[PDB]
Amino acid sequence: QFPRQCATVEALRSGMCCPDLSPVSGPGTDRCGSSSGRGRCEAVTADSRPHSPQYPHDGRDDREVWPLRFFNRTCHCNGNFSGHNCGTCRPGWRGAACDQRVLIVRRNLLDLSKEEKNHFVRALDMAKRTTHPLFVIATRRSEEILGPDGNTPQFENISIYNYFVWTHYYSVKKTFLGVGQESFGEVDFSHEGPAFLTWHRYHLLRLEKDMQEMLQEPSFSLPYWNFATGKNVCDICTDDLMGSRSNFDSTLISPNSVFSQWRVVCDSLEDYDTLGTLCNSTEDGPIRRNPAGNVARPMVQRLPEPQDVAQCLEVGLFDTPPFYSNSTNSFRNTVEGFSDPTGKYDPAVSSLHNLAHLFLNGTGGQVHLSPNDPIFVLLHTFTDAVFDEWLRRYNADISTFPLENAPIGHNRQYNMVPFWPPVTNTEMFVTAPDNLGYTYEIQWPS
Ligand SMILES: *[C@@H]1O[C@H](CO[C@@H]2O[C@@H](C)[C@@H](O)[C@@H](O)[C@@H]2O)[C@@H](O[C@@H]2O[C@H](CO)[C@@H](O)[C@H](O)[C@H]2NC(C)=O)[C@H](O)[C@H]1NC(C)=O
Ligand SMILES: *[C@@H]1O[C@H](CO)[C@@H](O)[C@H](O)[C@H]1NC(C)=O
Ligand SMILES: *[C@@H]1O[C@H](CO)[C@@H](O)[C@H](O)[C@H]1NC(C)=O
Ligand SMILES: *[C@@H]1O[C@H](CO)[C@@H](O)[C@H](O)[C@H]1NC(C)=O
Ligand SMILES: *[C@@H]1O[C@H](CO)[C@@H](O)[C@H](O)[C@H]1NC(C)=O
Ligand SMILES: N[C@@H](Cn1ccc(=O)c(O)c1)C(=O)O
Ligand SMILES: [Zn+2]
Ligand SMILES: [Zn+2]
Ligand SMILES: [Zn+2]
Repeated sequence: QFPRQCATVEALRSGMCCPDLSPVSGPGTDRCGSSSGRGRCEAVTADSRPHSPQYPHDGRDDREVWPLRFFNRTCHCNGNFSGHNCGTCRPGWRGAACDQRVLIVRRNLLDLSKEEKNHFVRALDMAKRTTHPLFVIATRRSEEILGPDGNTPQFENISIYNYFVWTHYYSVKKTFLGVGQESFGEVDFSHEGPAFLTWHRYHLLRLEKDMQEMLQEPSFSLPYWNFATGKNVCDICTDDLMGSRSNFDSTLISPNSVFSQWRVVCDSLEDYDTLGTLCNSTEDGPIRRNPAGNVARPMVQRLPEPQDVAQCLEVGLFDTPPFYSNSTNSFRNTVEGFSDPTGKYDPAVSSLHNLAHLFLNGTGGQVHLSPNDPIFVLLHTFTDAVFDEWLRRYNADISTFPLENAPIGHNRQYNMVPFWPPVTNTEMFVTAPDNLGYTYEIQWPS
């Protein structure tokens, strides 16, 4: 979403989000750090290819051709510099000149020392309560973004972790068609299409980086949850990790865990989809969670089996037509969970990543809310670990990731909504250890 210095009347009217870095001659003198060698303001590269006919409302939705409905000028950073104003480094690099390589290791949450488990839980809690130093979130769509008097940008500060929740919400929300009109819901810029794995990869990378700067710990890494154990239970739902079941309410988190104190954002869909507003930073109810608790649906009362992971890593084409939730023999769709681990599509199956979500029977099972439950982080670093092993094994074969006719948001060169600066799926479609400064300490079934 947008840097606070671009969430201004001047910046939105200009269409330029190219903030200063260290201006020593007055405002606008070091845009993108162009005084040093760090970058320059330039025109936005956005995808103009066609999308699937599934979305019929071209011209109605601020997320189309991201980010041109807000800005047509951005920073492009030189070399291994990065960031909204080219003041930081690309993933895997540090130092004033972005020339010292780092490689952080993402580990199984269960393998961490007692002090590392407690350090991770507290870091997450700190992110829930700490204002994001860079990004603010829109509470209204572009037509109303400048406020009633036209001079009051409709943005709020938001914590580090709630920003992580908000961008996921924004990527899946419905297209508002107007008061009286029913919002359009056959659209999802981060699921049910090829961009699912690259989108969620950046999502994790952005939270990880934000927590490193919040902690001043360059090497801090996000753990993962191996949910492919075939278990009846959630083995990370203990009070030293993520929280156990409350004994006073089967659907709440134990009061002995800090997560029972969390209050969710973005749980007012009926307001957003009838008044055309957006999720803001005001929190509401508690996390609801009830592992295996969906008696109405026995298929989602057990977690994937270890053999589900091995099977899906044998699917060698990243994605297949129609590049949607009903694709067959698509690794993307298999690991996402709409096909079975062998690639066979079945409207009645949920497996792997989808199954782990549904197994929570709660806040984590609803796509517009699920990052509110911090299991989401661990569930998706695991999905990313699977994705990374695929990248290794099939040599990052981006060839079946379609350039056009995907569901909207999912063309290969689409800028992943709503990340800032603009970042394509392509930039994420690389093996992490050589290209993104992280790797997984994990071994696969065989
Ligand atoms: C690049 O953007 C400028 C600024 O326009 C804004 O960009 C988007 C947020 C979009 O929502 C526009 O409505 C915003 O106005 C464009 O310059 C303006 O263009 C509009 C009509 O397009 C015109 O009425 C204004 O007079 C222009 N204002 C200024 C300060 O020039 C510019 O045309 C865009 N260039 C592109 C898209 O190639
Ligand atoms: C954002 O937070 C700043 C402090 O970082 C505070 O001064 C202000 O209330 C907020 N500004 C906007 C535009 O939301
Ligand atoms: C934030 O969202 C809630 C729920 O829709 C809403 O009632 C409230 O008015 C919103 N706040 C702002 C400032 O729009
Ligand atoms: C949880 O499962 C029950 C049935 O056992 C179902 O009625 C309810 O909708 C589910 N809730 C969520 C959030 O999945
Ligand atoms: C997948 O779903 C779309 C939209 O419902 C449909 O047009 C397409 O034919 C489906 N493909 C299948 C079921 O193979
Ligand atoms: N919608 C999916 C389940 N699901 C729920 C929450 C999510 O975040 C997600 O990514 C997927 C399904 O129908 O199986
Ligand atoms: Zn350039
Ligand atoms: Zn998701
Ligand atoms: Zn998910």
